[PDB]
Amino acid sequence: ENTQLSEAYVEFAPDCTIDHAVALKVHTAALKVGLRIVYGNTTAHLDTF
Amino acid sequence: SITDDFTLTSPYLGFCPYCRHSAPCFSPIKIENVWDESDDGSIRIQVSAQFGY
Repeated sequence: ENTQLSEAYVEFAPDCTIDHAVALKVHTAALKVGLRIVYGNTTAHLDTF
Repeated sequence: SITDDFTLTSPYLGFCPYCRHSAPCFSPIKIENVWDESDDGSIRIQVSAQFGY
């Protein structure tokens, strides 16, 4: 008349802070460009969208 | 809070699937887990005994 109760669940493995995957949903992208416009004798570096 | 006081801790006896006589037996060094995620070839082994104390 002896009953044994078996349990089992799932946890995150200890080494998962390094070996893990991230599932992302990525929407429309945006282009941001770096230019080196040179007018006359003056050079400028600018970042524009 | 995680404790490093092993005076509160005791080793136990596990059930090993393969003892020295190729038979299952109760062992004081039963292997519970083995972890191999290192890129240089090292493994982490858990055992029913307590080393360094």
